[PDB]
Amino acid sequence: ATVPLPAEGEIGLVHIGALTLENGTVLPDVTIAVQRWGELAPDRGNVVMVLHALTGDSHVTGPAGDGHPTAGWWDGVAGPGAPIDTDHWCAIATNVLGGCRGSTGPGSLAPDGKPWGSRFPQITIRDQVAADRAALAALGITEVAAVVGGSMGGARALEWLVTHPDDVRAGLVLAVGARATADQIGTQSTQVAAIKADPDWQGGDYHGTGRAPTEGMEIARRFAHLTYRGEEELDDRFANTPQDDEDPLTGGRYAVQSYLEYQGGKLARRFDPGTYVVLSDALSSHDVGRGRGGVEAALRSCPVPVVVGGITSDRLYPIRLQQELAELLPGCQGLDVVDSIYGHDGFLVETELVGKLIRRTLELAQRLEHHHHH
Amino acid sequence: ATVPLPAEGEIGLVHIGALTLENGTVLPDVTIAVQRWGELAPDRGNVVMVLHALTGDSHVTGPAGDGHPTAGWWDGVAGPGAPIDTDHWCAIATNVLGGCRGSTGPGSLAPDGKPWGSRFPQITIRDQVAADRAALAALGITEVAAVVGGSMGGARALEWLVTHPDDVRAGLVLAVGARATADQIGTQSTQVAAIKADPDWQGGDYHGTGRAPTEGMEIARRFAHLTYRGEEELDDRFANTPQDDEDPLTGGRYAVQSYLEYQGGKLARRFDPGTYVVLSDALSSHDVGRGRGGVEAALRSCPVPVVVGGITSDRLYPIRLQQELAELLPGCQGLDVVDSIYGHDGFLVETELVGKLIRRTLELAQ
Repeated sequence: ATVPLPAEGEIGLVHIGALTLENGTVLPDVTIAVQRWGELAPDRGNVVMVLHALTGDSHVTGPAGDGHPTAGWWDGVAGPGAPIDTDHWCAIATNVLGGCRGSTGPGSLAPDGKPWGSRFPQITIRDQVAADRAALAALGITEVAAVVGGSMGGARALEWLVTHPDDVRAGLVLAVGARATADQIGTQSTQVAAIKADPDWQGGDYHGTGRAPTEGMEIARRFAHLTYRGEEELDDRFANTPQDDEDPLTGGRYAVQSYLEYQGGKLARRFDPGTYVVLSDALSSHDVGRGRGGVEAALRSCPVPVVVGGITSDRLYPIRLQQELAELLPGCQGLDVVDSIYGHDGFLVETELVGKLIRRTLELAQRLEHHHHH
Repeated sequence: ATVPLPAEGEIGLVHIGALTLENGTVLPDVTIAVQRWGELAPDRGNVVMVLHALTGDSHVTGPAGDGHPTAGWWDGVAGPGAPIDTDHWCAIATNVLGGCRGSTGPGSLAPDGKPWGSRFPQITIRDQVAADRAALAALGITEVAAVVGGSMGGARALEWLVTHPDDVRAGLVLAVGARATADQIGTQSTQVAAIKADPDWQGGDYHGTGRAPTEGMEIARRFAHLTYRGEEELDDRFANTPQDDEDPLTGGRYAVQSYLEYQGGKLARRFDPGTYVVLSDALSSHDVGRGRGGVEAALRSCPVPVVVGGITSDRLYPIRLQQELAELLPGCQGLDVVDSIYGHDGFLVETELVGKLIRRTLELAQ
């Protein structure tokens, strides 16, 4: 029968069984990790699906501890009277398919008892939607009030809206495009190449060997982190200043260099290289128009009310992409600009501005749910 | 007598002896590779110094031939009636100090008979200007009519102008800033880290071992190439299209990915990883304000007539940097805006527009 939600804030492991993927590969025995905040309404009409980005997980909000290395990636967003007001909403977040924080990914054990590793299938954003839909269906949830996400989570949100418009009332699509761009695929494929160059990659079958391509993932993450920054803010913050008392003229580090090294290290302590590869390839696959007559036709026939957010200084998902989403989606009233110096990472750091987009999306979803009968 | 200029199109190797570098290290027995086009005037007053960028060399112009597997990196810029009209001007280009195409760099032999490798000193843009000036002096040339360069070549030109305003009549500073930015240092230092991560780096001492960190340099060059592109143009050219008949949904390549792999490979066939490291660190060192009371003081101090060019779509040296240079250099009449979709690589691709800015610069030199 249907499986119960985990206790508030705790990890629930939802076993959804075999999943047929977009490329025709069957992935057996999938598990999706779930966290939720807020009660499920008796009519199951109050679900807000919170969709994490590349290195995110199900830990949207709350402090570090009890298996979580840091505070939630959107800490503060869900709570009483918060942008996701848990007095009304049931905020659910999964660990994405391919992930390394409780869901089936390359580190997970294949039927042969060895990690998937190099055997892990190519997945798409659509596969990530399909796995989350199945996890919800196993929890007895067939309709969602809203999908919300930034970055890779915006790609997930947008595919969810386009693929299942009859089963979502509204969405927030923040800091993403309709499809991966040449520059996104370029950086993503080159980050992947930096991981695969690392001799400890062992063809993707390093899991359980005691060696891992952390060094190559640290290089990938340093390049990705630059794509996430606002150029002007980064120069205002570090300029060409040396790190502490080091002397770059005789081989010491610059402050921005030391910072990037620290970012690489932080990721290597919490995140799996193989997951980085799989999710980076799923981002390169992003294309809402595939099999749907292209991006313009796919977005123009999607009727879902949508808040489209774009960040002025974003270098990875530049604001022209969100202007295109806002023009093509008929349920978008106009682009909501996030006026920020913090680049793409504004989707995480501009808590007040992002929280206002979320609250607008959910006020809209509540009005539509009052008129939606199921 | 002076060291003779090489015959038009041939490489001359100019031995300048020891160089005291900015960090105090003395680099012994330096050789600078030189090429020139056009006659040196009887008064030695008609030299136009052409300053190459990160992966350039002395081969400014001319076809692929013996000793040059590809066309000049600024092919057509110098020649009869060309933007550097060699009927009137003597175009000279070095291989930069730290380079791998004839000049002393990491691959060159140290006094101890082994490649410099990990013993190669950290050099600055100012050290590159000092090496070029010493090579010109050995050839009997103590002043130049103009310095021209884009990118790292722009940093070399700017330091030349600010350091030696009495010894240059005009300059072109194209697609660079007054100092390295946090983003430039971030990508430069991470590109270097990709090379050093490669187990064939061998601490910098791979030269002559039969192994080289080409894989790490190919990674570094793929990321650098993206910094050189205009985002919109790159998406217009490749979008998310697959490479030929490959299927990215089952592990195939995208067209942009295949193109980047190709760019990496091309550099691996012609360029030394150790040179990449040394010159990337020289770029991170770039700061015309150092020891001069900061960038604004240093630029305001320089009275030389200067054409400052910036590319509207440049993602690596964004145009705010060239607006700063244009505002502060008193010899600059305004920012020359190169309205181009081709990003930073515009400094190489926009030959007609770059040629126009070179003609303006040589008008100021007269």
